[PDB]
Amino acid sequence: SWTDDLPLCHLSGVGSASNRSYSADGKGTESHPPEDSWLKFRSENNCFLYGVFNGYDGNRVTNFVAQRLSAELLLGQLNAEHAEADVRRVLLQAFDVVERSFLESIDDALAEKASLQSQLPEGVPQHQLPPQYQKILERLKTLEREISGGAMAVVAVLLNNKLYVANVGTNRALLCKSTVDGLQVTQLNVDHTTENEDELFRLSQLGLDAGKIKQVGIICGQESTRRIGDYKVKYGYTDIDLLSAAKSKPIIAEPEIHGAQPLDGVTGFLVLMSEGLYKALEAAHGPGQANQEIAAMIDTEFAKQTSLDAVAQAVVDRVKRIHSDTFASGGERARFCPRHEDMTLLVRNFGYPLG
Repeated sequence: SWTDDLPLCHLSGVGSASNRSYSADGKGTESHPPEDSWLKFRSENNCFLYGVFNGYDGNRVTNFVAQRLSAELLLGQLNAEHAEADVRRVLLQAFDVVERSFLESIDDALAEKASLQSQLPEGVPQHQLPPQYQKILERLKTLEREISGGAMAVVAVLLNNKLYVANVGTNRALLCKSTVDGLQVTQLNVDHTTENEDELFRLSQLGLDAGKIKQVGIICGQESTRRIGDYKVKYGYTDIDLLSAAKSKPIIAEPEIHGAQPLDGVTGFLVLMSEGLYKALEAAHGPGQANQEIAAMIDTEFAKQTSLDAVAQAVVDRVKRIHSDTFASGGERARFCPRHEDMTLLVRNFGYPLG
């Protein structure tokens, strides 16, 4: 709540939308609690900090990642004067701390879990388990809710018209410069997926069957090879099939910082988006060529709207309608768009004309 006190960024806007599971019934959409989250703060130093997070297994970690990353970057940890390698250190530490402190938070609760499972008979139905054991089972679920969760992240720091982008998964971060030729969409981050050869290298260097991983694509329902939290994959990776034989942690929370961009005399806008957004547009429009469309869509709405929040929200709502139309149209991509995931879109304006 100390984050509430921080001054907010007049030059940034956000648009978001909850997961929807289109019912075949027709005209009906079920939704679980949203797990994405974001972050748009200006410090005293004119050090701007943006972030879009992508939770799963609940939004506990999302909120922790945000609240803590704020404390590790917006209390003077970043200064104007810092050199490029100077800042790239402060980020690496901030993210390290976050991952260390998260796992430390749940240690007490994880130990309690171990104890209460020791009290419970192995390989047994819950409804068939006598009333005696019901109190334990509730507490194990209470605990589970508390410790469970993970989060992909993508964070951008603006410091003296230098843009640094720390990324920990599938969340994307396009820089959109409007040159004379057109709008130059250029993705600053890199998708840490099971198809990133560079990540397949790091996974191979842990003695993993990179071909099998590459084949399946998903790892416990996620395709992200880097995540913050999720004790399941940070601790019990030995119990996962694909990760059975890893020298050290297969899923890691080390950010891939990306070099400074000179935003001196640049006109354009920055796009931090979640996985859910672009993943949904591809699901309806066909693979690849997605970053492009959204960057444009924002470009369109940039003149059509009166606020960056509306500009972002405009676009998210189109992607939603595209996906929904594509389901109800009954076309060839209707099987591709039965549902979608929490969408988030943050837009930092670099002078680009609004309204």
